Amino acid sequence: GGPSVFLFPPKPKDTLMISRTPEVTCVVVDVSQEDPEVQFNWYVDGVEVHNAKTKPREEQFNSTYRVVSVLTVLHQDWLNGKEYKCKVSNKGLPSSIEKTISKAKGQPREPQVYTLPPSQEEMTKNQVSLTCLVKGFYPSDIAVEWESNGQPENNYKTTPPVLDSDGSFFLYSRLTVDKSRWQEGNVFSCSVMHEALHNHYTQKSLSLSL
Amino acid sequence: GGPSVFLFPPKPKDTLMISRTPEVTCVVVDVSQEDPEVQFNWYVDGVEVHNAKTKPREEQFNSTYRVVSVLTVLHQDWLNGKEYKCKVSNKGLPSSIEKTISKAKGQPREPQVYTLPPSQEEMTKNQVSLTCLVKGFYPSDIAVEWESNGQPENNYKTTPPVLDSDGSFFLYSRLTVDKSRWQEGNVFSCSVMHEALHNHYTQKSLSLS
Ligand SMILES: *[C@@H]1O[C@H](CO[C@@H]2O[C@@H](C)[C@@H](O)[C@@H](O)[C@@H]2O)[C@@H](O[C@@H]2O[C@H](CO)[C@@H](O[C@@H]3O[C@H](CO[C@H]4O[C@H](CO)[C@@H](O)[C@H](O)[C@@H]4O[C@@H]4O[C@H](CO)[C@@H](O)[C@H](O)[C@H]4NC(C)=O)[C@@H](O)[C@H](O[C@H]4O[C@H](CO)[C@@H](O)[C@H](O)[C@@H]4O[C@@H]4O[C@H](CO)[C@@H](O)[C@H](O)[C@H]4NC(C)=O)[C@@H]3O)[C@H](O)[C@H]2NC(C)=O)[C@H](O)[C@H]1NC(C)=O
Ligand SMILES: *[C@@H]1O[C@H](CO[C@@H]2O[C@@H](C)[C@@H](O)[C@@H](O)[C@@H]2O)[C@@H](O[C@@H]2O[C@H](CO)[C@@H](O[C@@H]3O[C@H](CO[C@H]4O[C@H](CO)[C@@H](O)[C@H](O)[C@@H]4O[C@@H]4O[C@H](CO)[C@@H](O)[C@H](O)[C@H]4NC(C)=O)[C@@H](O)[C@H](O[C@H]4O[C@H](CO)[C@@H](O)[C@H](O)[C@@H]4O[C@@H]4O[C@H](CO)[C@@H](O)[C@H](O)[C@H]4NC(C)=O)[C@@H]3O)[C@H](O)[C@H]2NC(C)=O)[C@H](O)[C@H]1NC(C)=O
Repeated sequence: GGPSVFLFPPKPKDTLMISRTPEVTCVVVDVSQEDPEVQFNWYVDGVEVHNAKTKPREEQFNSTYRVVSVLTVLHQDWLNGKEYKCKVSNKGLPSSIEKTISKAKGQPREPQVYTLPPSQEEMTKNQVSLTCLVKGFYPSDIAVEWESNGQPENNYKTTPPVLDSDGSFFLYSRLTVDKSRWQEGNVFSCSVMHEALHNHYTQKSLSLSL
Repeated sequence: GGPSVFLFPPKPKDTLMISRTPEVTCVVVDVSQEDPEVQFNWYVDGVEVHNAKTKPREEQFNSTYRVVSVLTVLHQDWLNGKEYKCKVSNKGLPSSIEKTISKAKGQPREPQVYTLPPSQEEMTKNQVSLTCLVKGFYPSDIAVEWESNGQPENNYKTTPPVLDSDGSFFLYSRLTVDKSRWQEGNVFSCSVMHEALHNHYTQKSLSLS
């Protein structure tokens, strides 16, 4: 049978701020004990690059090895659609496995970001939900966070992007907060990062209405 | 390589309504032309059963064959956590492939269902979004629909259930409607079917205040 290779894109937030470190990650599993040292060759639009960092093989609990190579990519290259190819081989043997990845193709579209207060029926509860609807975006690569008083909020979860009838994506993020903090008039903000937003970032706030 | 087998659970509405017919479905793909007859054996907690309906093989566009076998299950069996196993083989050959499925284990939890009107900032657009939040439920098997004035409303999309930090699930469903219908005061309703609701059903209405 032999090994399999999986090649993963950078995290959406990492490609949107040049101070962060976006990486493409090439993972080889089902490596055998006696397989020669696994080797990686990396290409960016077909041109070989040499700055990848490959980790020593690690045994998994199913009596196989896993080997990972990580390539730091230029933010602009990823966003401009360059193709990243990982070629996996074993030292001393001719055969290889290649995988390629790139950003999704298609005209990027800007998310529209709306915040929604708790339902009136939820106000009887000890905690309430603040909702951030993000829709109309493309590609589906996106990051959503919440904060209040300049500090990140902990207690939120965000749905995966869902494909809409017009070919763009939507999602919702739900922040749970104590009703007391909402009742006291604290302002909460949903932050969205996406390549089609001005400076790759927007924020919308909400708080209890007058 | 050889064939691949996928085993699918009953549809969520089907297990919650006794008048409905819940089924488990065993699907085999990548069956070659020259492969001997595909055979199914089915078990319920390890005991063989004999009431499955198997369709003849179907040629696919990619020049392979697909075979499907359908087992009708009892509502209570599924909801009580019984394990359904499909064993796929070929007449006269020794090997097999087995797949098992059952309802997720653990204490069921009632969905809380809340409707949310469109954002004021969205109200400048010609169509607006009506949102149904369903949260705190377990297991994740659930159905969500919308209607208005007694008739189904079709222009909605629902997120997959999302695992929350307390071990339950939540999702949102978004119904898109013309601004005018919302402003005329029509009442829309989100309906939710889940095993941990009374009568396995609840609905919450939404309209312009
Ligand atoms: C022996 O064990 C190893 C290691 O497993 C670990 O140890 C064992 C003992 C157990 O304890 C495990 O529980 C434990 O995790 C096994 O290695 C696994 O091998 C399987 C395949 O056999 C790989 O499956 C793939 O998984 C990827 C997604 O992988 C991410 O998500 C996993 C959780 O869901 C997570 O575990 C992974 O590590 C990985 O996590 C990501 O990592 C990156 C990089 O580090 C990181 O940046 C991300 O943030 C992180 N993400 C998350 C969510 O955590 C999945 O994508 C693959 O599915 C594709 O391919 C399938 C074909 O195999 C296909 O059916 C799918 O549909 C999908 O197909 C793709 O679909 C797109 C969309 O249409 C299409 O465009 C593509 O073309 C298409 N691609 C292909 C190829 O078809 C796949 O399911 C595991 O990743 C791997 N685990 C690890 C940790 O490496 C090994 O199998 C065991 N061996 C035996 C013999 O049992
Ligand atoms: C030749 O063609 C056939 C036919 O395909 C059709 O024709 C071609 C030409 C294309 O146009 C296709 O688009 C077209 O559909 C090909 O057959 C396909 O083969 C692939 C495998 O390569 C199968 O993929 C699996 O899909 C299931 C989900 O399948 C449902 O949803 C599909 C839409 O995505 C839909 O097409 C299917 O019909 C099926 O629909 C369900 O049907 C049942 C009853 O029929 C119904 O009750 C459901 O409501 C309905 N659902 C929907 C949404 O409509 C997917 O789940 C599989 O992923 C699992 O396994 C992967 C590999 O093993 C693994 O990597 C994944 O991570 C995942 O793993 C599972 O994860 C869950 C939780 O995450 C866990 O609980 C499980 O334990 C775990 N399982 C395992 C084993 O790990 C998988 O991706 C297609 O279904 C199949 N299509 C059909 C119609 O049967 C064939 O591949 C072609 N051959 C070649 C050589 O190309």
